[PDB]
Amino acid sequence: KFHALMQEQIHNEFTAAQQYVAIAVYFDSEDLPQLAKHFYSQAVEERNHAMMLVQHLLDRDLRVEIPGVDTVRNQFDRPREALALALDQERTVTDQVGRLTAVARDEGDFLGEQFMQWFLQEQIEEVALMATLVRVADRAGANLFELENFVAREPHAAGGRL
Amino acid sequence: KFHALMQEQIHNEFTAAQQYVAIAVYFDSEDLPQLAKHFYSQAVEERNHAMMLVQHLLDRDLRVEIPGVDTVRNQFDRPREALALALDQERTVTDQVGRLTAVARDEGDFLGEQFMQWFLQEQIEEVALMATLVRVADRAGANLFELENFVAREPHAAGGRL
Amino acid sequence: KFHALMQEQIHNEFTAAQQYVAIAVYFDSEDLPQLAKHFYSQAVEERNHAMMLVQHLLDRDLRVEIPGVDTVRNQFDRPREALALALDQERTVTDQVGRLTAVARDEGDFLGEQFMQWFLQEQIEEVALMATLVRVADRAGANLFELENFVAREPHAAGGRL
Amino acid sequence: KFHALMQEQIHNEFTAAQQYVAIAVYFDSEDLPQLAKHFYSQAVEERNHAMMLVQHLLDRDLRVEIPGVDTVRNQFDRPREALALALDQERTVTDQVGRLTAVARDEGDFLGEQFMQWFLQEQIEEVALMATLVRVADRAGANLFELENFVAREPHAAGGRL
Amino acid sequence: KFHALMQEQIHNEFTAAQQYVAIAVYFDSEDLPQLAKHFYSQAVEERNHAMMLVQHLLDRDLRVEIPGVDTVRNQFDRPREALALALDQERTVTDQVGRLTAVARDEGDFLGEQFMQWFLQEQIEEVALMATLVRVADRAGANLFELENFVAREPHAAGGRL
Amino acid sequence: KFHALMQEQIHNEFTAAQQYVAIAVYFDSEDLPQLAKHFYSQAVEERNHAMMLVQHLLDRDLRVEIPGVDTVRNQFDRPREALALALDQERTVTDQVGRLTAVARDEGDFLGEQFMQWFLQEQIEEVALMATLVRVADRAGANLFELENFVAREPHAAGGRL
Repeated sequence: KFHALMQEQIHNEFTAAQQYVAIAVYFDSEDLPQLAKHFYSQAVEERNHAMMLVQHLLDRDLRVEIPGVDTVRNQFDRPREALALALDQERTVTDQVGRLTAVARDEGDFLGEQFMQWFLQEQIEEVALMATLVRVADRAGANLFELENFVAREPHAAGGRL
Repeated sequence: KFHALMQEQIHNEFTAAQQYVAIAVYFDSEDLPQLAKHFYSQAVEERNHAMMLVQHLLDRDLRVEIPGVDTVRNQFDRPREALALALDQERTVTDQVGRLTAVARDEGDFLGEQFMQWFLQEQIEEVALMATLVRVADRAGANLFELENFVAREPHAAGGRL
Repeated sequence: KFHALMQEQIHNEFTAAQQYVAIAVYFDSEDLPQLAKHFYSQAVEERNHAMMLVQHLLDRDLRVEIPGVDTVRNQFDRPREALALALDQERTVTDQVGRLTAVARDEGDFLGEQFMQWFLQEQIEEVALMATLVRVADRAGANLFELENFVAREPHAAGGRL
Repeated sequence: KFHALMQEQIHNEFTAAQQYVAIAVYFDSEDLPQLAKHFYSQAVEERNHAMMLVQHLLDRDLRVEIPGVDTVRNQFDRPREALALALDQERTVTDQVGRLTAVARDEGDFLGEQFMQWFLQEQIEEVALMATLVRVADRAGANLFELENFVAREPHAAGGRL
Repeated sequence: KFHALMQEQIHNEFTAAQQYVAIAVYFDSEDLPQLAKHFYSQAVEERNHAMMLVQHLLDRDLRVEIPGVDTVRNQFDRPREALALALDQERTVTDQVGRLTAVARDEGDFLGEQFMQWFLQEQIEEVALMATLVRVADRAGANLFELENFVAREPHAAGGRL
Repeated sequence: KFHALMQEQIHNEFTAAQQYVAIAVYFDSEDLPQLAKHFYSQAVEERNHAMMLVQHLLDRDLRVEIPGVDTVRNQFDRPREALALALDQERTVTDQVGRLTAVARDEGDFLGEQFMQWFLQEQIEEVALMATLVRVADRAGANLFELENFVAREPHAAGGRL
């Protein structure tokens, strides 16, 4: 039952990651190379997370499946609104991850519970950063050059990390 | 109109790549580390291909979209059957790529035509290899150890290559 | 009371470790150098675990005792059966470790609870590996050479690590 | 509400840290360079802990405040009595940290819960050492030279460490 | 009597230093990493000053005490107002230091008088800098990016420096 | 028949080694790091000896078994009494080893006789040292600091040494 929720999380993460590529590609086309570079990177790290969940099920000889990925959002009024979706998403992932921890606790699946511990910390950091990008984006008017300057200056995964 | 077909190919490639992860994870769970390591790699290179198509539309200031990904196959009777799907898939991708070339030629889109040239050559090699893995898999009975030994011994993409 | 269960675990781990030596020496006599080398190593790492528990009680100025060790199994019908005992044992250790975590949680011993967290993760990996050795051993008939090739290719502790 | 208790802990830790400086300065004046050097260091590491708490609230975009610091003890009958206060203090900090863990658990604040995990382990070690200094101090009569010989021989922080 | 005033200065300096941390943490939460980094550093150097005074009393075998620290200001309307408090504070510290020099002169405490000489020079520089940060902050509108770029581009102490 | 006595010696040595861990852990808890460090090491070297015996039977294709280990002593009135047990133990091991040599001589087992030769020499040295630690321990009153200063200043094994 925590197993079923973990599978679903693999799906969520693959989706989340795809959404990042979409966001990265959006920035790339808006000639925001720095933001783009970052979210290209961000998408890869999210893929890593997925593969870490895959790996956990593998290690526990539980059934695992590589899911499809939902359509993701490709059109944005402006860079800030994209950064917003990214923060909003990371906040959601944090919820999902919290819930997994809860379920594992309830089922007294101690292995699952500790395995989620790292993810919780990672989420604190991902949210912290998306939040910062949004604030700084707000501070920079349609002066995206400022946003771009700012970005420029400031468990085992199945397959490897990349 | 070649533009539309190129978008659809971005979707195909992201799908194809996902299917590789599925195959990789399958091998990984069957304790076939060498096969698995390879297809994990294979899936990343396919992702690269997708991103190369993304990059092409970017460079031409044509609309581009990061698609969702179809469900992919996760269960196989045996390693050979998975290798089969991979060959079968790469053959299909070759078709799609040929068809893109044809459409570009027909529309006299000389930029699109030349951009596809590299992909044609890549497909020759990808198919050549999947084909080899299938033959060798056939030669090795249920003696997968032999298959494993064998594997062990023998354009700008948006984001970068991995 | 979690203290009592921790002492007992020190005993279990020393025992587990001894059983590995036994398994290692069995392989060694069967002219399975690779398997043997690994389980000699495996036994040392288990000893390390014991000493990590010793160290925890030391750091908490709680009474600790170096136990004796129960007789362990020395005769096996065949390599596979040995690897089996090893998996079976690591599964048991995981139980013990989970139960410790539970007891500490119940007693609201927050120090004990966190200290166990590492051990949970380690067990996920030890089990994952013994399981893999068993599957591969199954795949290899009485063709132990294949088993051997495969193995060849693929908290603070009191007194330190080894 | 765990947030409130966390703020209060930042205050506690700054206080604790200051008390160490006091202890270090005491030793310094007693011409106990080794003990002094150590507690100067100890005070810095405590400051680090405070800044790690500051950093956690920062990362979670929760309100954080740099508190004042209570008067700390400056006069001691003799080195042993200072070392005593230090052990007694570290034991108290351990309580506070446990309590935080408890509250986070109760409120099901999974992020706070995991973030506290490191601090629990650190406290095991700080207490272990203060306890050792007291025992050895006891063993050394007013023969402080022996105490001195002994000492000589044997999460992100807002700002950095030092 | 200069001794009494020196003790009080130890208190002032510890307080001043704490106020810097507050200012640093404020900037940090406003996503002004450069300003923050600098004032984190600034707070450490102020701590150093305190410890230098501690050391002076130590060297003269005069009674010294590690004081508590007053509450410091944590909320600011905007970065400029914080920089203001910082300048204002350093000017005050300069007064205190001057007054110490005066008292020592009056008491004909030649040792205290010379020991203060270094602190006078340091204050000239600290004030010079806080003043510069304020002017530049004025010049930069709510364009804090400019303030940030600017900062980015442009005796013995008890325990040691840090 | 010398073969039976050799097996029993493997048991003795594993026991002896465990007893050293006990002694090491005792010292560790008494805050005698140097003594502890040494006997941790000493226990490993004893384990080595056991494994050297295992190796001899392995090399001679004689049946060998990894034994359990008897309870060992964990409580001591004071450091000297522990050092005593250690000397007393090594003297006992020397007897056992002599007796093995004798039996091999009687049975005219020339291979066993020579293999024992090294162990005789090693015992001369182990006893020589335990004896020295006892004398020095006697010389040092309850002044253990002196004991500690002193310690600080002054065949194939199945699986390898440590």
